[PDB]
Amino acid sequence: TGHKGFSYKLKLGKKIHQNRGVPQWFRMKTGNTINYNFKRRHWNRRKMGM
Amino acid sequence: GRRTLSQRKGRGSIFKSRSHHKLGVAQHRAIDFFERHSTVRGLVKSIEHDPGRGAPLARVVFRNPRQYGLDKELFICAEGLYSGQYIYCGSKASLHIGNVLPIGQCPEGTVVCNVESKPGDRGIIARASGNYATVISHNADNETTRIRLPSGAKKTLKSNCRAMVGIIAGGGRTEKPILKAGVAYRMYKAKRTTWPRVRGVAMNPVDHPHGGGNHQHVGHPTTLKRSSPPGQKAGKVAARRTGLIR
Amino acid sequence: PKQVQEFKQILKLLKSGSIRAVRVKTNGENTKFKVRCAKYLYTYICADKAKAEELKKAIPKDIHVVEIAKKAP
Amino acid sequence: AVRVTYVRKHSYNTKSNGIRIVKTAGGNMTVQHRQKISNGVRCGDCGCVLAGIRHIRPHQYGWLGKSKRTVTRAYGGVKCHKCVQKKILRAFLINEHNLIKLAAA
Amino acid sequence: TKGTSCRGTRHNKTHILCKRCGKRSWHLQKQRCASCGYPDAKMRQYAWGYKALRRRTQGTGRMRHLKIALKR
Amino acid sequence: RTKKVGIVGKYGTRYGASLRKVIKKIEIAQHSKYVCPFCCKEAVRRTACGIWECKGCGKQIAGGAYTLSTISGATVRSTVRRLRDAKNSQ
RNA sequence: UUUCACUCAUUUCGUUAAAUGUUAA
RNA sequence: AAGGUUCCUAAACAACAUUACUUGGAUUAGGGUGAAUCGAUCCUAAAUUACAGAUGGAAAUCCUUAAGAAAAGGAUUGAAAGGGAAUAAGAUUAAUAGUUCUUAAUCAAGAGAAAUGGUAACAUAUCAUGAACUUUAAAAUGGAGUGUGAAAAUCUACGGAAGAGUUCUCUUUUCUUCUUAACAAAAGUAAAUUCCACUGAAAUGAAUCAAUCAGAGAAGUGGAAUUUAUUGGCUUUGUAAGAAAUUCAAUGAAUUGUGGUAUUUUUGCAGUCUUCAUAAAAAUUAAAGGGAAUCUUUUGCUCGUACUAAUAACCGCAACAGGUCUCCAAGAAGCAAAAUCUUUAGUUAAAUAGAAUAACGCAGGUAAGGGAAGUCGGCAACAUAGCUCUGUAAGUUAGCAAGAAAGAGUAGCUCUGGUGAUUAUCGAAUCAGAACUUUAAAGGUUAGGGGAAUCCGACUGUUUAAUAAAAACAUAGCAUUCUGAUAAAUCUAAAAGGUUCAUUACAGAAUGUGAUUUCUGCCCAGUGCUCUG
RNA sequence: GAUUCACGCAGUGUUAACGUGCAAAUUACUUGUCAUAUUUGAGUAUAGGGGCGAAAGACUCAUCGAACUAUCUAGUAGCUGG
Repeated sequence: TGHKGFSYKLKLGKKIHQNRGVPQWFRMKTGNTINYNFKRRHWNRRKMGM
Repeated sequence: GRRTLSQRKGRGSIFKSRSHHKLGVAQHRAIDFFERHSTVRGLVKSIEHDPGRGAPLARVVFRNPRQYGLDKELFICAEGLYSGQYIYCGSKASLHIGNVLPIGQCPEGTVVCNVESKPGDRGIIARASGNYATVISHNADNETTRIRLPSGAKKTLKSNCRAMVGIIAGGGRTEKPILKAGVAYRMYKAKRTTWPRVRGVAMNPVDHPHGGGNHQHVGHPTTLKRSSPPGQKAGKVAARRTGLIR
Repeated sequence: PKQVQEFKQILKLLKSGSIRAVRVKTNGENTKFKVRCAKYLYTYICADKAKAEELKKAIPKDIHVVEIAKKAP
Repeated sequence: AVRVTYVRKHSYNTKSNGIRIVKTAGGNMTVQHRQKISNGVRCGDCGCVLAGIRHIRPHQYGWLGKSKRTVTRAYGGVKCHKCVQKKILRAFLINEHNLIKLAAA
Repeated sequence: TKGTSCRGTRHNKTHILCKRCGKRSWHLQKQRCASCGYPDAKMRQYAWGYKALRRRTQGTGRMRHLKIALKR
Repeated sequence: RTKKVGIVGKYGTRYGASLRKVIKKIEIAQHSKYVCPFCCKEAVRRTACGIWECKGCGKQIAGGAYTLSTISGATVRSTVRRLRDAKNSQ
């Protein structure tokens, strides 16, 4: 909604912050298997349910 | 089976009273010395319509006889009261319509209303529209007087029980035939949830004891003992008689 | 905004110490003396040039005077 | 015709959500928030709308000048002129009758 | 119309985020949390819900202070 | 205009001849003006069930549901007056 | 044991626990 | 509301949008949400929840001011649609704006023996003292229908200024612009209602579309007050032309009258009708009765604010023909917010196309002569269809049937007449009539098939979400039973517990039949119920 | 709680379309209805032998002649399959 509580808005912003991929430098580490973030979601694919 | 509609009525769900626009509790004022051994005077400021009841309510205003201010009361109108009328409440009050007198001071044959079953309990009997109770006799030996209730039953009360002399306003309300189901719908605007009543024989055996089979009928006598449990007590209870009266 | 009706008020207004700024607007048919005070913007519609020049001598010299014409500043 | 939009976030034709469409520079129309219609004062006895007092909101009476929120008379804001003449006659006549009937009849 | 058509008006939340357990289980009208049993002082745990015990209990979190004490 | 159905022609033809007859007497008496006991004017009109207001006189009177004064409410007033006089005299 | 009389537990009420009872004037 | 970055821009097209995509609500990286005045925050509604108390083996339940050494009087929560102190116009960004900028305002909290006028209704840039206590009013109150004041939109009359379109056939022509805020002022001037003074009405008058009113005083004359989207309603004024719009020149120049006895919308006002319906409370504000006491300036904190709001941003597994509450609303024609076409705005893509033009299909059609012979059955389709005038039966609860049935008229053009205002000028769509012409006229679109009977339900209404919409349920009406409130019905394990009940027999609870008319016959053995025994 | 049209709404008929659908109940025409027993948003109350029901055993999250979910529980099976 346009209207939201302060605490709810911050939890909205964190969900935005956590929707990012692996940085390239982290992918070059020795013995690295973390290439893709499997916790990712998109607004039209899965609803975060909050 | 299920719990019948009479069982569901005692739970205080949607069957609660629709009393939001009501004016308030209509009763006499609290007893005191000035009512026991004097007369207080009240002024009928206005006559109002209390939703859900057939009689008008008078917004009587008294004066505080021990402190400074007003005692805004709420009486049930006796027929003939008008705005600006003075009404006197006490043991020495005159026998006029609208005055509040202890039932011992009324002569035998007096027509009263809003009588107290017990002294100081602020009105019990004869409160519907056009109703009244007559004084039958006095008994100064035990300070009790006999009155005749609107149902015809005779009741003996204490001689100091208060009452309002006269007839409750709004008489003849139920003689006008409702013509439409819509009109009956508006009748219960400020009442409980009861109106559209489905016949038990139209129900199913789970819902009601009358819930019938291939023909709409009852099957068993509809006159039942008083001791029947809630759930099977449906129909006529402790019926001393049945059929059309002669 | 308030309007000053005759000449006596505006001079007393000008000599009063609550003034802040003065802007003079020259229209095709009149001249308006908008005195910018602390609270309101008093104006005086004038049509006689001689009375306007009298008014123009009445403004204290320290006050910033704005001259407004067909081109806004 | 120019069609308009609600300026505030209320979107229902509620009593407090009254709007007026007025014209502005260039032919554009803007939306104003108009004020509810209030009632005046009534005589404490006869319930008649008193003359000489405006019908505005309760708080705006505080902004009005001291003389514009009442009438210069006995009870002057709570009773009509008729409501007061009855009060004066009742006080004088009843006291006079209480003076002759009792109190050295 | 008990299927596709009836789901058009589902735009009123029943449960919102709780404050003690952090899950979307705070019933608004009931004013209680269905998971951690908020208002209630004791955390809501049932012996028939053996899995719900292992999902949130001691040792499933940071153990900020207890880890020092037990090692002590 | 109408032969006999005067005020109950608004009910059309859908409530029964007898019921439309009974409701006619009540609806005429409920909507008529009565003589106002304090100023003797035909100015009393009903405002609610049991509340009557003198239009040109500024009085509110409690009365019957549809008539200003009921038959039972008039005999009771007469009876009390007889009782009060008898009590006041010995 | 039954029929009585009282109130003191007990019930049902009312108020701002606002003149109850008995003398006195 | 719900979604949550989907918003804007740039790079890029591996995957996804039933072909493709240089496009994207898709990938990657940045940017973006500014409030003293809008909301939340404050108040209370239905309702909700605490300490103590009561109840329970227990978990816990009840009570919400009654039980309390608690709280002048009663605790917590409960509305982004109820109540509520105070802001507008223009400009600005790739994106935010009653929030930023310019200009112009408002509000709250602070700082620097006590007044006149008017006969009266009542009136005076702060003025002109007014405590405790009490009262009144406001906040704060249904709906329908009719009349009308004002504003806006559309249409139109007179006079124009600027630009644009048409022009070998005409057209002094057709089209666009000509505007103005919050807050205040008071040149001029309205409608309606209520009061005041003089006077005293009959030969009764005054008035409305309707009403309605008068010796508790009409009509008349003269006054006072309130309402009419901020001050004071409209024109007008300040703000304010310096803005904005339309042109012109290459930043600078021009104009920005006055009206309408027309339609719609909005917002008020006045009475009328209707209810066995009477259609919220508090925070907060003002006044009154009483007489105790003796202009300048500062500050205005916390949170929301981007975007969609749907034939692609919400819910249905999705870019699903399903579902989802609102605000603003042009022309034609018409009774009509109908069907059909168009202007401002939006879009030409919304699960791919090209060629051929077989059968059988889905959607829309027509048809000679006959006209239901088809079929369980006129199922489907055909047919009637607007308005005016004439005419209209049996039956009936006398209200209806009834738009019964049935018949005639209707176009175009040129004319004629009726219905008013101001005192000759001005104006309104509406009705009636007459010559002439033709392809003989409601029909492009929208647009009743009708009649004679029988059965059931009296009627309006409701019903098996997803095979039953009905004769079933409800209904008003009729009838029966119990109960005097410490009761009847009835919820709970218990309870100073709960519901009808803010109630009191014209009431509360439990049942059967189902409007009206006419009538409800005999039976108390059997089983119930009851007895004042 | 009169007769009709419109915005809307329902679901009488075609027992039309579709029936591995646009759709786990929708589409087209036809029909009915379209303000007072009216339509509708939010808040609020009622919960499992319970609620709610103008009454169809109807509705109570695609689940109702007794919801959903977990434990007893690998319930028992003279019956069927391997």
